[PDB]
Amino acid sequence: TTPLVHVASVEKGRSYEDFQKVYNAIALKLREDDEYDNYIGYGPVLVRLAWHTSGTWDKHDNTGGSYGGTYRFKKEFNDPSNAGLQNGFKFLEPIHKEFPWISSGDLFSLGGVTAVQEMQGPKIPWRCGRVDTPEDTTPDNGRLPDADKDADYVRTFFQRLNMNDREVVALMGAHTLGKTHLKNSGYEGPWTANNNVFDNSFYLNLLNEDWKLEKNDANNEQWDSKSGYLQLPTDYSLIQDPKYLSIVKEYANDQDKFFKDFSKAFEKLLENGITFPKDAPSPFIFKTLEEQGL
Ligand code: HEM
Ligand SMILES: [K+]
Repeated sequence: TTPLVHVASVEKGRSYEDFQKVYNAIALKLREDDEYDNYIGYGPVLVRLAWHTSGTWDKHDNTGGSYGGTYRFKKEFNDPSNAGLQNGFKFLEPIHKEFPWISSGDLFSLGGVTAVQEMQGPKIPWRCGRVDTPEDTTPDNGRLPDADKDADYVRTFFQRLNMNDREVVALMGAHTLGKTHLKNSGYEGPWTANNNVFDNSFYLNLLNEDWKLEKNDANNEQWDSKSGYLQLPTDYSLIQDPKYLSIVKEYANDQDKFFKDFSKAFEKLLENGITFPKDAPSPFIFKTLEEQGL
């Protein structure tokens, strides 16, 4: 079937102020529900939700992507690759109830942007206009990446999302957040100790820790450090491949560069597949609760 064009359509009469309110509600709930996942907070899972709801995109036919907000449908909601994201969706339920006018795609992506910024990460410009599409537009499972592969797999996988080497290495840096949960993915352990703080620790740990390829309780291999951290085979491939290695070293030695590159790559990820009218509003850059004195 001929590829569909998804034109961003601003929620009727809404502007920057309306979305800053949604951002604020999400940020305030992030601060309030601090006990989740042994006090890590919902920050990490919201970022992963934003990425998985966007990562189903296929540049070849524009199927999948953040536009339709199809994660709300069971086929995608139950994707084995999305195990654990239900926690992020449940967190957003009261937010959507208070602001019923925002589309699901805008909420899922804004959730990721809000989480990154509130966790002291870079500012990430965000554009509104995603429109909910029917259940039959939900992409089949299997479009998200496996974690037991090598650099070649990673490089090829991300080409479907139109991401180059630099974009891939920067995006993977999001693993500086949260952790793996055996029950969800068959992997257990965090990548960093300050896992609700967005920084370049993921790269520093990958480069400086002494890693051992071990098997976890799910019989899957993962690199472990005596410090109590892990690196998935796909994460570790970033230092096995010489092209990826150079970029990993770059980010480990330049916090600002990582922030700038991650911001661009993350916005791109969240906007893939969307056509923005020439007269659409400019991207929004939301103030953090801290910047607002809230
Ligand atoms: C080769 C690519 C990638 C693979 C194979 C991968 C794999 C995984 C796995 C296995 C988990 C653990 C899930 C769980 O058990 O709860 C995870 C968590 C996470 N991933 Fe990735 N990931 C990849 C890329 C990315 C990217 C590009 C982002 C976003 C920019 C990202 C953000 C996250 C976050 C924030 C978490 C933590 C979730 C939490 O703590 O609840 N991942 N990923
Ligand atoms: K961190």
